[PDB]
Amino acid sequence: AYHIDEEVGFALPNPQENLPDFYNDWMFIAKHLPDLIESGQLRERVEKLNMLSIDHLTDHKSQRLARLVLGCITMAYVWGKGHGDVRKVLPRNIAVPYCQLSAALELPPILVYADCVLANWKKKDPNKPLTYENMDVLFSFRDGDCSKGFFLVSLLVEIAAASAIKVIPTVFKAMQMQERDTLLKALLEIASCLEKALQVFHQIHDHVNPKAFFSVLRIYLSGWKGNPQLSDGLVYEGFWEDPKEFAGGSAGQSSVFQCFDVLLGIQQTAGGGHAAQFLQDMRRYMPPAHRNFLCSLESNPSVREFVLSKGDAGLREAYDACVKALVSLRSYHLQIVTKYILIPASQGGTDLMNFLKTVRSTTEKSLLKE
Ligand code: HEM
Ligand SMILES: NS(=O)(=O)NCCNc1nonc1/C(=N/O)Nc1ccc(F)c(Br)c1
Repeated sequence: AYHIDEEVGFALPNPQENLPDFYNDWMFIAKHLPDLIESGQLRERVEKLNMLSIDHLTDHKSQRLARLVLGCITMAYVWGKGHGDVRKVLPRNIAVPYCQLSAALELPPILVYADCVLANWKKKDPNKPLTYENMDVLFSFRDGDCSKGFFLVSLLVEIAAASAIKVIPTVFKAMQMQERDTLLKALLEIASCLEKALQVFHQIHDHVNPKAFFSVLRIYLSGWKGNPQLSDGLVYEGFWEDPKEFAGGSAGQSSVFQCFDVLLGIQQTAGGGHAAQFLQDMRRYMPPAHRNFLCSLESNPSVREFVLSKGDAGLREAYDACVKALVSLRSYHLQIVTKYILIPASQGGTDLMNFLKTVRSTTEKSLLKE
């Protein structure tokens, strides 16, 4: 189908953690980024790799892991240590397989949300549940970067939203088959799961430290689109002749908030303003199956139209509980961007907050009763 798992939602079910032995020189660099970066051997070990054919990768999970491996190497190669000493050219022996692999997975050749979160995890013990304490990340950039906390908490917000996403078939079939009671329970279960996803979101304080995120990790997730340090983008040597620009990572790339915008008929990506264009641009950084899923929902009959047309105050309350849990998520998110970015910035990015406030505002405008 749309590669949406019932238990983990948009996340890659049970990611592969090991590559064929043919790729150990890739794997060795990725597993050792904190040391190799700290000493300054990282760029040297990248520039000495042979060119490895990607054709020994033979399933979606092996290719997803290879993309995560090459994507971490690329960020560590471009940004190095984080203090302005960048590289504007990606060596051929990594750029070519990376770009080839990315074309096959239909992703931009830059680290995205779906690599470093949705494929970058493992259970400690496969027979115990998906709790923080039973999980680990597969790669990190620097000692102290809080990558495990940041990646795993984002992942756990995705798994919470999965119990909501599981209900979306029920919504459209209760509409088609005119089943009012069924549609009302469905919307109320969605709001319930959206409310639990927000409480899982509070665990970002438990595991991520603002100074670590702002001054270490944020750097390795940054991109080269409208970035003054790489004003023309990145040359992917041996693959494209001219430098290319791509945006850095963001859970704007998470389909979960865009999922429920489309479902509830909230008019985010409709218009020509800068908030709509960004949200549609971020859809090019999502896995193709998830891109197609969001478009498939966009073409179905409106859930908002249905509830608005049937003079049914219980239905309207259920829809509003959904819009409200969405508004709560984005407001808490505003808070998070204040604690983890704006405050540490002071120790131009005011278009950041104007974007997020416009999206939250548009969301709360869809409420049926103020
Ligand atoms: C330290 C933690 C986080 C920070 C600092 C942060 C920051 C940001 C920033 C700066 C943007 C603007 C997009 C851009 O300029 O690239 C953004 C957008 C977004 N973020 Fe986060 N984020 C964090 C965690 C999360 C988590 C855990 C989620 C949900 C799983 C999330 C969901 C979203 C979404 C959906 C958008 C797009 C705007 C919208 O749909 O309302 N973020 N975030
Ligand atoms: N250079 S900048 O302004 O600070 N970049 C801001 C873009 N937002 C983010 N930066 O860093 N994580 C971001 C973000 N926002 O929702 N979510 C986020 C969460 C987990 C991930 F693995 C990735 Br990749 C992105």
